Amino acid sequence: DVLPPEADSSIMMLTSDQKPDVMYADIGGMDIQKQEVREAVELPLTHFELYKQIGIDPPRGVLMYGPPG
Amino acid sequence: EEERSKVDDLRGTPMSVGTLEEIIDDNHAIVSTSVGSEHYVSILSFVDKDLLEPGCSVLLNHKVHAVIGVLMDDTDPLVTVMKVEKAPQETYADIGGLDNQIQEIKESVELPLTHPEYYEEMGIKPPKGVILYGPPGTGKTLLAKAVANQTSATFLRVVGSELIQKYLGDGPKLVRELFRVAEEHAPSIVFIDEIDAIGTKRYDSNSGGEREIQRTMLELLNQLDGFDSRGDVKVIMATNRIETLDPALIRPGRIDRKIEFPLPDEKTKKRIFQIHTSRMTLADDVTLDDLIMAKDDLSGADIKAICTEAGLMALRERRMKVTNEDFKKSKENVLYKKQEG
Amino acid sequence: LNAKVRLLREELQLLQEQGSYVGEVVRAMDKKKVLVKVHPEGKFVVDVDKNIDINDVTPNCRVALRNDSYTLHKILPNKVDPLVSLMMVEKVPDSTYEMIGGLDKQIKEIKEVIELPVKHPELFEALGIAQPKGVLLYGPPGTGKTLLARAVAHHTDCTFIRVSGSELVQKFIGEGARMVRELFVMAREHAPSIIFMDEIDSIGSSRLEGGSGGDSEVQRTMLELLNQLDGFEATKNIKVIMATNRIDILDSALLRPGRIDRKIEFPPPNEEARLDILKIHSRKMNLTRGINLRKIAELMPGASGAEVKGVCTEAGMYALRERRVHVTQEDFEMAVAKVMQKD
Amino acid sequence: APPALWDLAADKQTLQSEQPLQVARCTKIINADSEDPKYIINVKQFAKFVVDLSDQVAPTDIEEGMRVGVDRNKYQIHIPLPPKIDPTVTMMQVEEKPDVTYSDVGGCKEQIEKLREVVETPLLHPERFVNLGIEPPKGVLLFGPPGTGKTLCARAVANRTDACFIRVIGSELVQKYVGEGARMVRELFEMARTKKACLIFFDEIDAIGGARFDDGAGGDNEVQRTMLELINQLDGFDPRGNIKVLMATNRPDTLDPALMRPGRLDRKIEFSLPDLEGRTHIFKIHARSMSVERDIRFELLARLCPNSTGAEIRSVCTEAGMFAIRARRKIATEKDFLEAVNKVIKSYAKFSATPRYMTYN
Amino acid sequence: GADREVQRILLELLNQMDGFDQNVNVKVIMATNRADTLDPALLRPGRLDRKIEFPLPDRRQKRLIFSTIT
Ligand SMILES: Nc1ncnc2c1ncn2[C@@H]1O[C@H](COP(=O)(O)OP(=O)(O)OP(=O)(O)O)[C@@H](O)[C@H]1O
Ligand SMILES: Nc1ncnc2c1ncn2[C@@H]1O[C@H](COP(=O)(O)OP(=O)(O)O)[C@@H](O)[C@H]1O
Ligand SMILES: Nc1ncnc2c1ncn2[C@@H]1O[C@H](COP(=O)(O)OP(=O)(O)O)[C@@H](O)[C@H]1O
Repeated sequence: DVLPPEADSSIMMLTSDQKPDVMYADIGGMDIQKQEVREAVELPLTHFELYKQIGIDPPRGVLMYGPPG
Repeated sequence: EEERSKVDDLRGTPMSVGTLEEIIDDNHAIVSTSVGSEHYVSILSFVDKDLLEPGCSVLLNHKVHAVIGVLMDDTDPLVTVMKVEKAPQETYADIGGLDNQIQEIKESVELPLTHPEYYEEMGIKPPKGVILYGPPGTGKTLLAKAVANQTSATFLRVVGSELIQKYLGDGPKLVRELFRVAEEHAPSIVFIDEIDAIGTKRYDSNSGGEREIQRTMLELLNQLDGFDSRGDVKVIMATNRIETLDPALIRPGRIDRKIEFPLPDEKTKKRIFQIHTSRMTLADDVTLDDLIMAKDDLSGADIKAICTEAGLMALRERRMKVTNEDFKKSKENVLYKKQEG
Repeated sequence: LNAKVRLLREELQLLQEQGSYVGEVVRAMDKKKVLVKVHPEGKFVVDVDKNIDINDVTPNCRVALRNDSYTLHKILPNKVDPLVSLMMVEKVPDSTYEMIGGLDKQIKEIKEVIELPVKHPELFEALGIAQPKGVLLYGPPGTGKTLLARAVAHHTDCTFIRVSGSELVQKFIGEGARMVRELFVMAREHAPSIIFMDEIDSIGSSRLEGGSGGDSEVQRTMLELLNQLDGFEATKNIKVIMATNRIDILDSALLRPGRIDRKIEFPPPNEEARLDILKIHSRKMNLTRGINLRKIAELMPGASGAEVKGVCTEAGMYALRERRVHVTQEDFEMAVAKVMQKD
Repeated sequence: APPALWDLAADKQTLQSEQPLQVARCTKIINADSEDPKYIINVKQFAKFVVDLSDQVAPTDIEEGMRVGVDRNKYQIHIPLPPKIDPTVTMMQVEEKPDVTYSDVGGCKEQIEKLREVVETPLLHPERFVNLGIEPPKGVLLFGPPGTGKTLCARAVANRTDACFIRVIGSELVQKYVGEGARMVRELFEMARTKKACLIFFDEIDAIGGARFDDGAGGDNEVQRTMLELINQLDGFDPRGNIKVLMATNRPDTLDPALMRPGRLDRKIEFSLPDLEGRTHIFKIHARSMSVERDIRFELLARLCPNSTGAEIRSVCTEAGMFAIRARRKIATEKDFLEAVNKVIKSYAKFSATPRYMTYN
Repeated sequence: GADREVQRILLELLNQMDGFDQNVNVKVIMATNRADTLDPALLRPGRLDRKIEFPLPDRRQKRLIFSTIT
């Protein structure tokens, strides 16, 4: 047989039922970088269909930089 | 006969590929294979035990790390950078005007090897190589010389600073492999050209340093100097700029021979244009005079390049024969090209 | 069927103590033995194998390694180039001549340089003329200098290679050396072949000190490569392509004393180029025809080629957030504003 | 094939000898000796074992860090094995065979006399100094213009009588991945202390002895730790070394190894460089070659070419027969080749070379 | 060179990051304190296509951060 799957090995997934810390209402600075995070994260997460409809392919690759702060 | 059906069983069927670490006079040789496996193997078979030497491939029979024989296997990248071949089509007769320039170095490469009688009977023997140089961007113009030397004997070309200071050295050890492998294939010739080791500035990747490039050039000298290698491997050196080259090179070698590359004269320029246009069909109105007079200090591949673009636009008109008008405007692309840059 | 369940028992017994290995032949030997290198283990050398033949076994091949005699059970497919064309396959798409526009003059002027030595070359000597060693592309980025490379090599079918390449092409190819002779060994294995210079065109790298030698040893890479091609080796069709802007146009042509290269310009974007290539990028997104492409391309003075991509895609963004399945002109103009904000 | 026939026919006795002592895998150094019988041992297998030895070995033959043979199953010490070294680099430096004997010297006498009696006389006749002792100096130094460096070394190779000596080039010390050349120089000193009165020579020391430092970041730090480490090996009281040393370079700088030498080392001698009549001796040893027309006057030629060392005038005696071959003449008159002489020293002195004083001055 | 095998692992999971396509699914987000030494194969188009740069806080971000922390 093989892994069920997926029974690992390591990591693991979750730890996010005891987390996260506080909501996004904390920081109010960005409002733009958070909108690129918005459209690049949870707009594709809710809709895989509207992209194929409009005919633009959403990437999964996300890279952040600029620290500090 | 029976020995072939005997030793195979002992060494058969599987056997590990081992590496000889060092030799003990017992006939037991300390060996090494992945990983950290030392041992004593006394065998009298297939050996050749003298010529093995440490750092070489010895067979290892699984019972137990026994050596039934040795296999020398290369390959190696540097053996691949030597040939092949070209046995190039370009004779020194395909270039002109340097007959006096060449005739000496032509001797010094063919004075030994081919036609040794005068050379060996004379008891003189200067087979230390040569040195070349010439402006402004020639030197492969002197690979039109060495391209005739590529038509005889044995040869390897290693040129450019890039192959020296590339990554963190290890200094000359690439130059060491070159020298020793060209000694293994001796007789041979090693052609160096455009030594920018001091002329280049930036260290490739993360590397240092200027003095370690100077000390790897230094060991290039000592390995060429040298203590103590009579092997030949003759050395031909060339460059654009003789200024940055240090005199530490010249007294060991090449002390006797170095040539200067002049720029061509009227009859040499005309000669070269005739050489390149020998193949190409040209229109009846093509004239070389206005060409060699209008141009200033052009070598072979310059006017050869104007032949190349003349045939390029001749193919834009799909004519097998180049017209002098399209030769003067197509020329004007290189004329303006050197006037634009 | 009753015999197969018994077969699994006996077969289990032969694979139980040692199963069977997976070998890799580094070289074959004259005594019918074959030098085999296992990944976790050291190198071996092992013999016939009456079912296997020596002429069927060439060095650098994955071979099922028998466990008992340590011999080869099967021949299996290996992968050599897929790291070459992998490192390159992530770099650049295929990009046929339908993906490019405005370069018709320049693809027409490169088609002789690349397409002559591939199909015609006997007419080189019919004209008596030498073969082009390479080509360069100089122009403000801009895009298309990279697309045209794998466009010409895509329609020529000759294998496409971009130069270093990091980091890991020094891994797969060779060990340590000048290394352009080992890359040139791959280019000899697969011929005809295209070598592109990727990319080292930068303002980074505009200091004329670090980029001087740091690039000038890729310029020296192609240089001594041109010593290889020009002076010796064999035969043709292995060619080099440049992508630069300025400086090292003057420093390379300072190292190219009229010799040797084919000069081909790379243009800045034009308004009609923005028209038709703007339609080329706009064909892939559900949209409305109400857009005027004249004024929406004239809204982009200067800019670049990938500017068209950012305009069309980043317009599609307001279309997807707007919930419209098809877009409108006003949105493509909003994306014109977006890409002109950084200007 | 006959030698390989008898070569392969000894495997029948070899396989009987193959059963015993084969277990010698692997070589292993001990760490401590727990008690009289028991020794704790580390092997490059990376497992570590406390065990006795094969009783044919005397238990008093073992020292700490001693590579010793093993019977792998019992792990007992099989046989003590002397060598713990060496990577192929040092044996690559280990030198053999002579060449270029004494008379090949170009007339330098005081130099060759001092650098001769400093090595031969203590090594040839050791009892002499032990009688008059006192002591002969540790080491020497050579330098100057290239002509002639490193060639008198070849003479030391020729006149070398019995115990071999190890040549060491300058660049093989410096390597990347720092700490390699240190192990190198140390282990070659241990070798020379095994080789009983064997000698060492160093060329291109000016590459590895660059002194002293820069601001930062270094820079000399690897160079420093290697050279200062060399002097560190030189400053331990033992022996040191009964192995002499030899130092030949271009430029006398740098000062740190040059201020570390005069304490241990001595006998710094400088070239010299052609004498007026000294050049006629190179013309004599090099006159044995080819053929000399009996009219040829050497001193004229020698006084006409100052600052030529022996190499430039060796290329003079060379271009003699060269233009003699180009003229097909079997012998070359002094007036025949002197055109190629003023041509080689004039034309070849025009562009470059001979600022070697200036290199070290 | 074991870590050269883990950047070969970066290329492995890179090929797998081409394997998530098409559609369902993953979101690969990433950040770094210095992005200079990042080898471009990742960032180069086709795999990681989104370059986000945190700006230094400005007058808007100043007042908003003052209000939210206070
Ligand atoms: N005084 C001399 N006597 C004999 N031969 C000489 C003399 N001067 C020069 N030569 C010859 O000239 C050649 C070149 O000298 P050599 O290369 O040995 O010096 P070098 O090695 O360049 O010195 P360095 O090691 O400082 O660079 C030698 O082969 C030698 O035979
Ligand atoms: N005077 C000439 N006669 C014939 N051929 C020439 C001449 N000058 C140059 N060539 C050809 O052009 C090339 C010149 O090489 P070049 O680029 O000038 O030197 P480098 O590449 O060393 O800077 C040579 O390969 C040679 O075949
Ligand atoms: N002439 C052009 N007009 C508009 N867009 C272009 C043009 N050429 C290329 N592009 C776009 O640019 C992208 C990549 O361009 P590339 O050739 O990599 O440019 P660069 O070499 O500057 O990176 C392609 O996906 C293509 O859609």
